[PDB]
Amino acid sequence: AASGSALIFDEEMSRYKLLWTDPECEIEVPERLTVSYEALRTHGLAQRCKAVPVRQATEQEILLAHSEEYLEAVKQTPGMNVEELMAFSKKYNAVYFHQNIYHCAKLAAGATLQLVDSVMKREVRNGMALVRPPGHHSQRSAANGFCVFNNVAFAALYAKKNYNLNRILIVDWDVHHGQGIQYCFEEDPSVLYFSWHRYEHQSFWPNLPESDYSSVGKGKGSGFNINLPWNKVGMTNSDYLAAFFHVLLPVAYEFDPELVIVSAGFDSAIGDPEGEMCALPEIFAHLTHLLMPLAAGKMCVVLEGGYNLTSLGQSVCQTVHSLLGDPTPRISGLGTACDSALESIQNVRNVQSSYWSSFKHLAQIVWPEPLKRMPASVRTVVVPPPGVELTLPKNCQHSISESTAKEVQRIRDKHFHDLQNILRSLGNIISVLDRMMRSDEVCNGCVVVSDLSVSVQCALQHALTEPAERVLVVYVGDGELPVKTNDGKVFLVQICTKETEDKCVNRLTLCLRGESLTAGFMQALLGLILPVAYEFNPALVLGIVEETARLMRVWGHMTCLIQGLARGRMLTLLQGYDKDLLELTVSALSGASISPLGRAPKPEDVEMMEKQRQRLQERWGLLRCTVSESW
Ligand SMILES: O=C(NO)c1ccc(Cn2cc(CCO)c3ccccc32)cc1
Ligand SMILES: [K+]
Ligand SMILES: [K+]
Ligand SMILES: [Zn+2]
Repeated sequence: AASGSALIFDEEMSRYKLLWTDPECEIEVPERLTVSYEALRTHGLAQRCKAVPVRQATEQEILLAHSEEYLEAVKQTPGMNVEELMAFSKKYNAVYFHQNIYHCAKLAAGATLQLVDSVMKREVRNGMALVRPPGHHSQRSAANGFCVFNNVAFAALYAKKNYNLNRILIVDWDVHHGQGIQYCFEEDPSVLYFSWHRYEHQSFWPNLPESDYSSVGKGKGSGFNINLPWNKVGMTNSDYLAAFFHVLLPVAYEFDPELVIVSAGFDSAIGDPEGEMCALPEIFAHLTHLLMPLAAGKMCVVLEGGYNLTSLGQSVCQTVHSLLGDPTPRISGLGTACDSALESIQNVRNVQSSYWSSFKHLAQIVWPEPLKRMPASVRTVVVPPPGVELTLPKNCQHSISESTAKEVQRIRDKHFHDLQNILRSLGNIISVLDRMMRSDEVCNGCVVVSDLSVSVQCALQHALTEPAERVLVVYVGDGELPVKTNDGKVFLVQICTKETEDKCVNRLTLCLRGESLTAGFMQALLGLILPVAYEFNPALVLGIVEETARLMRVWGHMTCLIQGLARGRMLTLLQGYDKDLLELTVSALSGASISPLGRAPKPEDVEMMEKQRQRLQERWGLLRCTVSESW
């Protein structure tokens, strides 16, 4: 029922700055804040967001995560002169203090709680807080690495206290390790902390052994801390996506968080002087998009680092875009994660195995600019059986031109000599694909259909000439859809009930063994289907479901995540009217929140799945989550 996206920001937080020479802190400037809001303003995004005001955090809230004696000593800094401010800062590592910083720290904190409250009160669906100073390095009795108070720690503690939450997921995709967040929730199994970070075998700041993958939490919270150390600079989109598909997402969907909070720092992005990675801003559209099916979309993005005043704004804009539901940009050039990343991913997956199901089976600069993401006027066209009419969210619509109608005549004579109300299915399929591929008006659609074969063929062939350079086809059924995969412009994902050994590397054919069937599907969706689809980079996704064929629990999740491919251009062909299935498909297509899920897959199922990884990862390297054996 919740709508919109909150943007919490206030120019006051840029009214503190470093007052002495120190090359460690020079990079953390007020302009980081004004650049990112200005970038949100320029692209129409901030205007499209519910502005929620900033508040100060109360002392009672600050004591949730900080010690009175630390709070007392910081409380004294607004009265310090500059010589005194330098001395107080030297008691800490990589942090400076300013007469206004205690003020803005309470604002950065309070802005986060505001965001937590807005999201949790259903007043918005998600949101983002542009704040200074950052939080994730801050610890219970010290400032650290530009942080005074742990803004994201507050949010989770505060949502625990005030909304009685049991399961919070913090995703820290900053390039630095959020050690303050690890410390704070180390023994807490209700807060699941994932952080990737530049490590370089402990030689990169903050130089902590606890920053390594060996740290999994302590006491009753072991398994709820997940460190992914990058041991080389220059990580790429393919590395980041591998991290999500083979570590974070599999754990995150199993955890089923009741709320997701992001330490969104963008020093993890190409051009950042500190992070020195190579991921494009566009990756952050997908980072965000891949987590939105969690917690019914209740996601609180919070700003940490990011220091290239140009790499910064672009990644902010990509995050808010996806928060607002705008189409994700296609990521091209994806492939294998580099070997150092495969090493880290391999190790972290292995030490975590004793605690998670998806892994349990292994224990036996100058860049280009990010285009523009025009939101679609009518996001989702719907085409129910003739006569039947349904209730559609405001961004949906129903059904034919003469030009369209002759082409059906054309196709009839050439390919289907024996021809009713199917030449309506065919007629709409064309106009929806025409509306999708031609105009950026309709974005995706769904069409209920009678004959499978005539309709899928006409759909796929009309798409290949649209032009769609490549079509990803995902079919839930047991037949053999007339989809030739010789040319390599078509990849096919078949989810059937009968084992059917695939021969070649442009089909992926899974046969699951019934209670198991949901948790089996999700591991395969995150482990196999999403990595291949993302490497393939289709221009259009073709969804198909057979009348005959427990895939009412997962279709929403798959319909949501598969829209990260193909600018969100999916066309779903449902055989047979099913009020709940159509309503669910249209809901996911149109952008609604996906309701959460909740039994670990059968061992025969994990076994079949990595048969398919083995058979396919030489071609589709984003499938890999171990270092390659070298002959
Ligand atoms: O963004 C952050 N955390 O989220 C963050 C960023 C940097 C620092 C401390 N530091 C400062 C520099 C100056 C070079 O330009 C430097 C260089 C190498 C390693 C460490 C370095 C703390 C936190
Ligand atoms: K991080
Ligand atoms: K924890
Ligand atoms: Zn950082």
